[PDB]
Amino acid sequence: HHMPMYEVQWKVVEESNGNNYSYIDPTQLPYDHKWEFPRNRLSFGKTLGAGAFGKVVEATAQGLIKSDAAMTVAVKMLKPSAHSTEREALMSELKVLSYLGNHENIVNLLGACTHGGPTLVITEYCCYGDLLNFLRRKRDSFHSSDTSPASMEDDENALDLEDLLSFSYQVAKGMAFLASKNCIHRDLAARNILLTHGRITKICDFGLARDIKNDSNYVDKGNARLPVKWMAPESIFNSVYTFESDVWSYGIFLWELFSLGSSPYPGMPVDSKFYKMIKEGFRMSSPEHAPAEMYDIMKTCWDADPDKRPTFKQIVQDIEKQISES
Ligand SMILES: FC(F)(F)c1ccc(CNc2ccc(Cc3c[nH]c4ncccc34)cn2)cc1
Repeated sequence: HHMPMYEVQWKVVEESNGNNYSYIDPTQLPYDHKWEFPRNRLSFGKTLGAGAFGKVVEATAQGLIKSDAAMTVAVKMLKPSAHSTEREALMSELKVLSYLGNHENIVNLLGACTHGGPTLVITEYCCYGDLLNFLRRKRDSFHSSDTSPASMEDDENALDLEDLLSFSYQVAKGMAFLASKNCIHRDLAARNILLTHGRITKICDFGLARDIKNDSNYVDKGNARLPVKWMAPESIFNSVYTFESDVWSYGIFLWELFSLGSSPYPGMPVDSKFYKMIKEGFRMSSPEHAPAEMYDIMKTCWDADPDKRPTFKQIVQDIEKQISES
C-alpha cells in the first residue's frame, strides 16, 4: 500500500535549515496514555462512514466524561483486512491528535484503546454529519433576508446568510488553531467538516473511513488520489504544502459553502486542460449567495503567490468584523 492512494495525510512541520520547514514523522510523536480508555466501556451502533480499510462508527461510551453518564461518541477503527501500513497510519493520526490538543472547531480526541485488539480512536460525535451533504440537503431551503418565515416549510431549520458567515468564521478559527500548532491539514473541504448542536462546525478527516476510489473529487495523479480541485498550484505541480496551501483550500471551501454545496469548477474535468487553465490564472466567479467581502477573501486565497494569500489569523479578524457589521 502506498498510503497516498487511500487518504491525504495531515502533516506537522518543524523548523529545518534556514527558513525552511520539514515534515515531522508522526510515528515519532508520543501517545500520552492519559487518553487510554477501557475498550469494554464502549457499545457500538451504526456505521458513520467506511472505506476499503477503515470505518467510523457511532458508539455509546460509559463514564467517558462524567463518572455516572454514558455519552455518544464516534470511533475510528480499521477492518481486519487492513495492512500494517494502515495500522501505523491510525496510530500516527492518534499521536497527532494527542499533540494538537483541544479546540471548539475541530472534531476532538476524547480517548483511545490501544492495547489488546485494534486501535480505536474515540472522538466527538457530530449529530448533523458532514457539512457538504447538509448544505446540499438544505439548499432549496435557503432563506433570503426579509422574506416571510411563511415562505419556508420549516423556517426554524432553514439556512440563511448568517449561518453561512458563521460557518466561514468557525472554520477559519479551527484552521488558525491548526496553523498555530504547525499543522497542515492538506484535505480541507466541506466533506471534511462536520456540523453539531448549536450549528457548531468541526474540522475532521474521514481519511481511511472514506471510500476514496469512488469519490470523484479525488483524482489519480501520480501514485496518489488527490483532491485536485481543492489544491494550490504549488501543491499540484511541485508537491509543496504549507500553511498557505491550506489557505487556498479554505478559499475553495468558501466557494462550496456560499454555493450551498455545488461542485467546484463546473464544466472543467480534471485533465491537462484543467492544469493549464489554473496556471494561466483561471479562477472561479462569486457564488450567488456570497457577500462581496467574502468573495474578496476567496480571490486572495487563490493568489498564485503564496505570500500574498492572507493567513488564517487575518481571515478570522476579517470575518469577525463582517459579522459584527451586520
Ligand atoms: F480538525 C482536525 F484537527 F484537523 C482533525 C480532527 C480529526 C481528524 C480525523 N479523525 C476523525 C475521526 C472521525 C471522523 C468522522 C466523524 C467524527 N465525528 C462524527 N460525527 C458524525 C459523523 C461522522 C463523524 C473524522 N475524522 C482529522 C483532522
